[PDB]
Formats: sequence, structure tokens, C-alpha cells
Amino acid sequence: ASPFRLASAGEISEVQGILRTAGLLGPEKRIAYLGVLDPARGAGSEAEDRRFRVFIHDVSGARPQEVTVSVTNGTVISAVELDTAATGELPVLEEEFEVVEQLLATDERWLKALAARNLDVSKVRVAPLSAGVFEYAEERGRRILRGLAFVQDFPEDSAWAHPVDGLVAYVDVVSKEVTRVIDTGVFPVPAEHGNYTDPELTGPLRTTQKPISITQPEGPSFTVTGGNHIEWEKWSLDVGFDVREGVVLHNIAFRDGDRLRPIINRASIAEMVVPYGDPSPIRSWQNYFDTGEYLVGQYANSLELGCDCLGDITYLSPVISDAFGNPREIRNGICMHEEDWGILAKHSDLWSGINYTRRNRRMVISFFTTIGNYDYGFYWYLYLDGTIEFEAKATGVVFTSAFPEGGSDNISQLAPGLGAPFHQHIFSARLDMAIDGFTNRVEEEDVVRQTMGPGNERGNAFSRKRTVLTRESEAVREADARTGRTWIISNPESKNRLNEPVGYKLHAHNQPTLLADPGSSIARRAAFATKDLWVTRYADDERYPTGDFVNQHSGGAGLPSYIAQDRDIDGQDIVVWHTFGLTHFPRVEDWPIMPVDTVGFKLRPEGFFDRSPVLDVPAN
Amino acid sequence: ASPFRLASAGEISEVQGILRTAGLLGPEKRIAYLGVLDPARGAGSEAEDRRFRVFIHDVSGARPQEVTVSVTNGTVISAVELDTAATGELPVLEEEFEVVEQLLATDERWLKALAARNLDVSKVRVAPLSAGVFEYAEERGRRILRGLAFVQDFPEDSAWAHPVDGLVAYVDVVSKEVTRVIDTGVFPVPAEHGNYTDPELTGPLRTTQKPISITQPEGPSFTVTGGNHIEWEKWSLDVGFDVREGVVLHNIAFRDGDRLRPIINRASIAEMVVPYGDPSPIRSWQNYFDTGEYLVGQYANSLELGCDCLGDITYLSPVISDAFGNPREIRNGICMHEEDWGILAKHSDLWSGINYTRRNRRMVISFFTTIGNYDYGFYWYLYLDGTIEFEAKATGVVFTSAFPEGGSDNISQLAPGLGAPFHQHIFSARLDMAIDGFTNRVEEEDVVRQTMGPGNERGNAFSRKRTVLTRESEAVREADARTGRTWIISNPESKNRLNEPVGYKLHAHNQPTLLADPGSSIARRAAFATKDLWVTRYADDERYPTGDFVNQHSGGAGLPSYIAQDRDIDGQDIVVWHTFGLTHFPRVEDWPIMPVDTVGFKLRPEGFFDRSPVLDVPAN
Ligand SMILES: [Cu+2]
Ligand SMILES: [Cu+2]
Ligand code: NA
Repeated sequence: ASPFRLASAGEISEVQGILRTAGLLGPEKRIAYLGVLDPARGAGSEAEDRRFRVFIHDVSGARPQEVTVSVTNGTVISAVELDTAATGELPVLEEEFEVVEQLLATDERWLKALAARNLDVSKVRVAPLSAGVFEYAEERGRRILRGLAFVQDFPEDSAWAHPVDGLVAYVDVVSKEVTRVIDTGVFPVPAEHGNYTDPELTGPLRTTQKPISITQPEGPSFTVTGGNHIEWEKWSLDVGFDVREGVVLHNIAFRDGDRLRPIINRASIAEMVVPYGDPSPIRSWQNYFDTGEYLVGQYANSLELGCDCLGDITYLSPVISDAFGNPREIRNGICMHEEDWGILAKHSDLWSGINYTRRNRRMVISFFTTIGNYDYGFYWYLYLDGTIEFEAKATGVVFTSAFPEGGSDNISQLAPGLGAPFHQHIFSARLDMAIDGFTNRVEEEDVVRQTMGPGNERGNAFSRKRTVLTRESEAVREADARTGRTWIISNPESKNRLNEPVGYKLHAHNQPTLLADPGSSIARRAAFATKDLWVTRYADDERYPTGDFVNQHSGGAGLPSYIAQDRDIDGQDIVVWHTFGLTHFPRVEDWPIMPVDTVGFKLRPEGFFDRSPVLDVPAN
Repeated sequence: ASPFRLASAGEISEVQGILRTAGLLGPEKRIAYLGVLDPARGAGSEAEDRRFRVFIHDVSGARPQEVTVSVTNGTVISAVELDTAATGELPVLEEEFEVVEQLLATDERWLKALAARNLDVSKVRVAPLSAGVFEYAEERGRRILRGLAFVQDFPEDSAWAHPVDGLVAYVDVVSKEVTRVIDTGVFPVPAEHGNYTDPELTGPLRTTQKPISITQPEGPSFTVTGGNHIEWEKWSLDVGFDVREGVVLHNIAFRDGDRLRPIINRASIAEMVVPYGDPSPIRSWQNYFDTGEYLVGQYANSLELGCDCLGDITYLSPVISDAFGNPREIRNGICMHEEDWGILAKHSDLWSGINYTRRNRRMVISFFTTIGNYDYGFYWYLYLDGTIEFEAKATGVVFTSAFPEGGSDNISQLAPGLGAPFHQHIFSARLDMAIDGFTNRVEEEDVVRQTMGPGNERGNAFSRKRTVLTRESEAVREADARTGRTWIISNPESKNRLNEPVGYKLHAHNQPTLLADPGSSIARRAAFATKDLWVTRYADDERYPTGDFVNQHSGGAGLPSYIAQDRDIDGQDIVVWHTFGLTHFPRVEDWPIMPVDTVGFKLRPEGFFDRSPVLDVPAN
């Protein structure tokens, strides 16, 4: 019944049938993206119209189309032809990955480059990577992938251990032609294997780890109704899934007495970019927009009980479309469970004689995706005390290169002759805020130091200052760890019992933002990543910080063009966009497979409640 | 056997007997501090000499003494008379705390102040707080406590809800004299109760929480030998306990194949200061040095199974001295357990077809202390991948005041008429480093941005730079979150297989440091707290960043005096001192009892190993 329910296999089948009968899904067509549209703004929305947005690619070279269909009425609502030289190319298709290696294997220039290195072409894997926009005028309007080569010594070998440096190729995946093959010189192919399951490398496995058993003998404390509606320890929310963004949280609300109080209307990771900082022409174009270009939801892992998710686990199995419109289930793609989280509150009072201890816990909603060599876990946490937290976990295998003789200022050495270029992993969280309703505002809070003098004779005083962000042109903010800078989202029309606006405080990790030169292509295409915080006025079509079609878009789409409207955000329906990321100088310990590193952010109540909201937690 | 074993009840009894026999522990003497001395630098050394350091107070006014005793040989090694007006007073005795409320209850100035407020003296509790050093000349060379008053309506009432603002008294606890009573005016005593176990405030307790069962059917994976030596998943260490510092970690080392490789010789929280930022004369002197003035180990809680520590727990019960030299056991004062810690490493490889997942775990060593209204948990974590982490958890009841009718820039309102002054909680971690041995150096590492141009034509390159700190005068460093600043401790004489020096990287949280004006009393006494990182050359007597005698001591001791020696620290026996803290602007949700907030730091290997150290972790 809920408009926020996960797409079903039947809905996707009906979308396929509607497109085919409309003539929009012939044999040269591919679905590059399909997803359900959220309901438009309207608190009296009663008639359910479930609609899907579809991007349709054409493998024969015709212009692609953006289509909106209504599965409820069985109709096409609109179909627009796209001019990709203007507004960007469609996301990369899974079937285009294989094309790159196959086309190169018959190209005379590629084979000559391999022959000079004495590499058997049957052992050379090609990583198919997004192209970006650089100096090559012939690429405008064409779907290009760029290929970098790795040697696989045998079928189970880790090819990442054996990069073929000094060589790159560009491929038109529609006309199926190799546009350029660039050979800048011969580098030795690193010879050590990186096979982390080979006993010769691992040594004898440890026998010292004893089991940890985590069970819930009465079942979990949360309930799941309607397929994806969660109720847990006064929290209420809907868990969505979109093939582009992955797990999306809707309608995050907290039951305060007899009142269901909204907090966040929609929470998602709306983009993530991985820019590389190696100036070699072999790699200086390399920037992954994992969300915008590749679609992180379509590569979600099936998560195995006891290994990926430990404890009393409830799974969701989202359904997505394949390239032809057939439904495909991601079995066990989302894990949900509660976890003990240590002490919540504790005090032993001398005067009253009362000793008080309570334990904390958190609800975990997670999924894991694999894009080539990297694997990312996305974790949303709800805590008893009203805190909301997001954490990204980065693991997998680092992207490699040769390590040049003489060293490098932009590449780490991991093994003899094996390098790992410096890079970042930068995320954008899109938080469509709804603190006690939709009339919200953002304040920047800095610590204020005070000078010793009159009214501060001992020089001990300090204070804080809050600055209201009233218009989009002033709502592009930077972190300042030194002044303890945070941002508060409040509702100026909803007061707590002390007559103060209710609010939530955003605590950032204050990691470095995008390091590339401001005049670079990546800085223009990933402009969101240059600043820590953006606030926009809500609009239906402003979904991603990089725009709708990120692949080979020349730049400026998304947040810089939204902000340019300079709209009122002082007590309005607003969206907070938080940039946060990891700067990765690879270390020897990251090889041959990388231990998890993490980054994230959290939101804590700030006068949202009239007192601590966990006074009714029992002792157990 | 082990020179790092915990003090035994027998050793403490023997110290008492030795001091008695020497004429140093008659009826008028009190032990203010007693602790074991670490072995001096030198392998083997004096076969076994257990030495104890004792601070002896005299309740008749005679000068106190510092005494060193050898329990092994039954001898006093040295005894020196202290000039406390010069070098500082001894730590506060537990028995002096009770004196303050009793003396004030018979002082006619105090009674007049309470009668003016219509308060019954039998219901007024006095918080006895350390005095610091301010403008009062009569306090030099005397042991002073200052008292702030709270009303307790009935014996089980939380007095913190009812501060009596506008009133403070100073007490000489040796001569039993009230020196000053300062009354700046009547404030209403806030009337709402703060009794977090009263059903009228909590409402009905939740029935929704289902049990989480954490068990270890085969027992834990660590072994405890010699009372306090831990071996766990390649880690080796000794867990010490000192009445001033609390839990101290010794000889942290990692078994890498056939070699036991040192990492940290001694790790402790060597000071903690809590400065208040309210310029009211009633509170502008308020600064707690919980470690140096109060001794946090003395107030460690007994931790109860299932509430404080959950899972398969191994306890230590350290022994301390009371004020007469009798041994006192802190039953179950230290918890030790291992915890699941999610995914360690994960990759699903398209080309090889191998899917790989491993789980992480950590070893936890913790204790909890209660000082008046505040309770602090101290947590040390060891991870499978070589990471070492410290976390402090702050909870308890916030210190209160009246909330002035015209508002305040330095106090938060928590309830009608009830305020909570702004303050910080700042920690100093002392890390006596031993990365692969004692020849170490510290490098500061910053991200380096590069401009677009020749050799960086696409403007994507970025780099890093390392600066060796070669002498103490240049080793006082500040955080810079914007440039991703970290510090690496390396050993230039011990290289990994790539011929790079082995190292560990310190990751700070980059929270604000001390906010007080640099000319204030607290900035001089807590000078360590004004900078994020200090490095000194190791010396036996440089134990605490504030010096040996913090109570009522002006500046002149501690870290600024140590670094003035400008010693060589480039490949030497060095000590890292890291400042980190929380800046607390109390929120309504912190009342009537505060949910845990946290701060800490971590150290991760940086080319210490020749590849990932967790390749031999099994799948289970
Ligand atoms: Cu990385
Ligand atoms: Cu606090
Ligand atoms: Na050292």
C-alpha cells in the first residue's frame, strides 16, 4: 500500500511490456537506468501513481531517450530524445565492459605494443574505465571508454599485481573502433603475485581465534512491515533501493510520546568520485564517478550470513532491471540488524547513593558494492539517543601502476616495481531535511575565543556564534576544525519547552576536500567535492550533485547550476549536501588486499527533545 | 617474575612497614600517592628491584615528603622534604573532601548566606573542588579547597538539579578554617527535580528491547599470564595500573613471524584537565586536573558483568593503598574482552572469480572512574591489522548553575532557571615510543596541492611532504585538518623489505585545543593543552605534562620546561605527547543524565609490515 515500497518484479515486468508495446524497446535498445520516482510534494497525496524513470540507450547510434512510465495506468507519460553532446552521455552499460578487451585484441597497434613486451594477448585483461572530458575534440558526442592493461598469469591470478604501464587505449563502444593507442615507453611488468588465498603467501592459517557467538533468543527488536517499513526503538523509516544510489532512507521519524516527529525526508549517497593524482598521461584522466557513471546499486553483493553480516540478520532482496527490462533479484543485498553499542549513560552518585548504568544499541542498515578492483560498504546507523550516522568502508584491491626507477612524488611503492597512485574517495550525502516539518534553516556554529579583560578578568571565558544561511549564494561552506565548526538544521517555527527552535547538529570528520587544481576538468565536473557543505532549496528535478548524466559531461552540472538560482533557504524546504572523503596515500599494508578504512558523518539532536530521550530505557 | 606485574597487597603492606620502621609513617602522616616505579633503561639490570614512590602528607602542618622505597631490599632509598609553596601541593586526599561541608555548616557567614535564601543547612550539599592559583595571597603554601553549594530535597534526590548560585566559599583543610565566603547575590534555586530513576520523569519503561546474547563457547582468544601479561592475535603487552594515571599499557609488541617487534614502550593518559568557560566570579576559577589533582585511578568503579562489560569478560582487580598504607582492592576494576568489529577485508574479483571476506575483531581494555558529577570511561583497543586506538567516553551529570534571566553567552539553559556552563574535557596521552626499538623519529606529514602547468598539464596531481622534527624546540606542533596533517613515528635504522624505514602514523581527531586566553592562570598551568603534539627526549623524571605536583601549583613545570632543554630527537629514545579533547556546549538532551560522547586518537602501521599483516586470518 505504501508509495515508498520497493519496486517489485511484477512492476518491472509491466514497465518492460509498456515500453515494448510503445515501440521503445526494440532489439537495438538497452535500459541503462530504471528506477521508481518518489512522490511529489503533497501532504494530501491519496491516489497512488507509481512511476518509473528509464534511460534508453541505442546500440546502433540513434539518440537515446529519457522515458517516464506509469505502471498504475499502464501508460507512457513522456519520452524525450536526448542530445548527449549537450547534456551528457548515459551511464556505462555492463555489456560495454567486455567490448573494450575484445576490440583491442584485434587492433594492430595494441598487439604490437604487447608483442614488444612479450605479453600473450590471451593473458592481458583490460580494465574499462570512464573517459571524462579532456582535449580530444573527436570524442564530443561519442561514447568512449579508456582501457588500461593488466596481466593474468593463470585464470585464478590477481591481475592487479601485474599492471602494464606506459600503455593506454581509447575505444568508441558504439561504432566499435579503437580511436587511439598511446605507448609512452616500456616498463617492466611487476612479477610478484598478489594472490591472498595462496598458502605460499598467507602461510599457515591462524588457529588461535575462538568463536564469538552473537544471538537474539527472542528475535530482533525491530519489525518490518509492508516489505520495507522499519520500526525500531521509537524510530520509523522506509528502506528504499535505487540502482544508481543504492540504499536510500525515506521518512526518517522519531516517536516522541504520542507524536511522530519527522527528521529527514530522504537520505542517500548521491554521488561518489575517485580522482587519481598521478600526472602520467597514462592515468591523468582517471576519475571514477561510481554512482553517476557506473551505478553502484547494480553491482551490490549478495551478503553471506555469518561472514558479511553476523548476528540475527533480516535481509531485503531488492529487484532491479537488466539491460533488456527483465527483473533481476539481488538476493540478500541488504542486511539489517541491531548491535550492542556499549555504555549509553552511567553515573554513580555519592550524595544520593544511586548507581545507574544503561547500555546503548544501534540499528544497522548496510549493503556492499564491487566496482572493478574496489569494494565499498555503505552503513547507516540509528542510535537510541537520536543520533543518525553514516559510515563508508573502503576495501578491495588498490589500483596499481609501475613504480618508476628513481621514485615518484605521486605514487607509493607496494612491492618490487609495483606502484599505487595517490587518489581520493569523495562522497556526497544528500539530506532532504524535514526537522519537525519542512520549514527548516541552516546555521553555521563556530567556537568564539574571548580576550582577557573587563567582564573576563581571569581570561577563562569562551563562547560560540551562529550564522544563519539565508540564500543559496551564501550557502556554500567550508569546514574549520580549528574553530570547531558544525552546522545546525533547525525549524524556526517548532520550539522545545525552553522556547528554542528544535534542531539537529551535523558533525563532519573535516577531512580534505578535492585536491585537484581548480582549473582542472575534474574540479569542474565534480565541483561538489570542492566544498564541505551546500544547502539548496528543494526541487523535484535536483537529484544529484553532478547532474543527471555525468558520463562525459563537460562540467558545471548539478550543484553549481542549482546554487546559481540564489533562492531563499531561510525557513524553507531545503536540502543539505555534505561532501566527505578519504585521501589515500597507499601503504605497504594495503597490499595485496586492503584492510578496511572508514569515513562518515553524524547528526545529533540539538534541543530537538525537551530532555534526554533515553530515560525510559530499562536496566536489563 | 615479571618486573611489570601489578602491585600486590603484600607489596603495599611491606611499603607501610618499611615507612613505619624508618620513622616516616607515624599517626599524623597520610599517603597521598603510592605507585610502583618502572624499571630504568637497561636490559636485565638489577635482577629484581621493585621500587615504590610515595607522597606523604602531614596533617599537623609539617612539610610533606617524597619517598622512594625498595620493597625487595626493605629499605628507604631517598626521602626529600618538599617546599610546597614552590613546587606544588600534594594531590587532594579523599578525607579532605568531607571536611568542607562540615566546616561550612558552622560558619556564621555561610549560615547567613543560606538563611538569606531560605535554605535549610541540613539539605545543602557542598561540592569540594580544587582551588587552582589566583589572586589570593593568603593561599600560598596552604591546602585550599573551594566549595559550591547544591540543595538535596531528600536523601535520594539529585542535588545537581538545584545549584545555589551566587555563593562560593574557600576552606583551609589543614588548619580547618573558612578563609573567605563570597556572596554576589541571591539567584532562585531551580526547582525541577532531575531524578532519572523517578517513574514520574521516565514514564513507563520500554518493553520493546529484546536481548542480545554475546557468548564465547570455547572461551576467549587471549591468554593472561603472570597476572597481567596479555597475548592476543600476535599482540603482546602488560596491563599496569597506577592510582594517578589509571590503566597503563607496557611493552606493546607484535609477533611478526619469528620476531617480537616492539611498538610502544609505555602508553598512558598522563593528565586530564576540565576548564570552565563561565566568567562569573562564582565559577571562573573552576578547572579540574582529574589525573594530577584528584588521581583518577583512586575513584575507579567496580564494573558489573552484563551491565558495564558485556560478553565473555576477564577482570583484573588492582590493589592500591589507602591513606594509611593499607592495601585496598578495586574489585573488578578493569574489564578485558574481545569484540567482533565487522568486515576486515573484502573483495569479489570478476577476472579471477574469487570472492574473499574476512572479519575484524578488537581487544578491549577498559576502566571507568567517577569524580563528583562526572564519569569517564577509558578504552584501549588493539585491532587485528595492527591499529592501536584510545577512546574516552564522557557521561555522568553536567555541572550546573542558575540560568540568568537575561540570557548568557557562556551558559546553556537545560531546564527552567537551570544552566550548564560551557567547558572542555582535554586529555594528554603520553606515548613512550619504541618502533622496532628505541631509535625513533617523528615526521610531520602534510598533503601538498600542486598547480596546473608543466608536468601537471591536466591539473590533477597532488602529493605530500614530510618534515623531520630534529630537536625539541621545533617539536611543538599544531593540527591542520585542511592539509590532512598527521605525524609518523619511524625508526631510521629498521627498514622494511622495500628499504623504507618502518613507521606508525598518528591520526588525530583535530578537535579544538584549550580556548582560554594565553595569559590566564589555566593556560599557564595547562600549557600542554594549547598545542596538539609535543615530542620530548625520554627522561626518567619527565612523567607528567603538568609536572609532579599540580595542585595549587603555578606554571614553571611540565612540558614547556622539558622542551627548553632542546635535546636531539632525530633517531633517539623519544616520547610523544598528544593533546585531544571535547568542547562541550551542553544541550537539553544532556539533562538530567548525559548520553555518552567520545573522543580519542589512533595509530596505524605505515610501512611497518612488509605486506598486510592479516593474510593468515581464517574464514571460519
Ligand atoms: Cu583508495
Ligand atoms: Cu562536559
Ligand atoms: Na621512547
